[PDB]
Amino acid sequence: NYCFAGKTSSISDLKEVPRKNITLIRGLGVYEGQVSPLQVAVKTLPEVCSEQDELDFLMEALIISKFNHQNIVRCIGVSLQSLPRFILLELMAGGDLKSFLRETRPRPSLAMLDLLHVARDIACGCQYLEENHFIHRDIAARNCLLTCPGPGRVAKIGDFGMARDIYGGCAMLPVKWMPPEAFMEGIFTSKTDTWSFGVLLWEIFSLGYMPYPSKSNQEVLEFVTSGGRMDPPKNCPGPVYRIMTQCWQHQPEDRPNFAIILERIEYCTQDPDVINTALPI
Ligand SMILES: Cc1cc(-c2cccnc2)[nH]n1
Repeated sequence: NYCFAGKTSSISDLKEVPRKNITLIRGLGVYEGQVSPLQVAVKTLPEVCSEQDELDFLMEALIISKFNHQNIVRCIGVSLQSLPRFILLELMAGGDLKSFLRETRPRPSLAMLDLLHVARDIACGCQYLEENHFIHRDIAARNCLLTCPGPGRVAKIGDFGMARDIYGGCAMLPVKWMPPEAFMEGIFTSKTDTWSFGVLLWEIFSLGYMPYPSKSNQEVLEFVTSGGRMDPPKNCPGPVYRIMTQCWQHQPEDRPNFAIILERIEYCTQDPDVINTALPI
């Protein structure tokens, strides 16, 4: 039983796709697949798994199935009555955002406006999550996906494993994306995702760098709790960096909600001095 948006659902509400209709085409590093012919991504549950994994896999399907928003990956259905169990998801040809940013770093293509559109897309999905009282807890470039690599790309939130687990360790907590009250006190609110979004904004405008580059998790923990924050990414416009620093306010109630983040991102897309800024090679 999973609840969201004022309703409660169960494994039954999911759309079971008969296994015979599903064909795997590739590994994606998850598989590309066909459903008879719709092209999909296939998330597989290892047959070698515990019964916690089973519950976890099922809950992720229910979670994703109850979102209806263009910046959140669609769930096409499931194939749970055959082994290995499948979740069928929208196919995102552009791949994960972190890799796209690294592979697409300008070299001897990408402009500031393109980064702002990615930021806006994800902020729009986060707003929808906040409006529906869903806390993602793991907003980060590695969990975002792009429809296509070329122009006209749309970014969407593509993984919900963290929200499903707390619905798995200290050395596995995404400490570099978390605000103080989250890694000190275990408190998670919509303002937790606001902080993380600021880190994601830094990943975007650094073009896929690891946050707090030369620091370890514990060092970041002590840095952040002492009031330290990352410097601007190379060539980052001040209006964009100002969004990051607002997201990283020490007190959650001093951080903006996603309606205001979106507002400020759109104001950035309007500033020639911002969108005419050159990205570093
Ligand atoms: C859920 C999902 C994952 C993907 C994907 C990942 C990496 C490369 N290409 C596509 N598309 N859809």
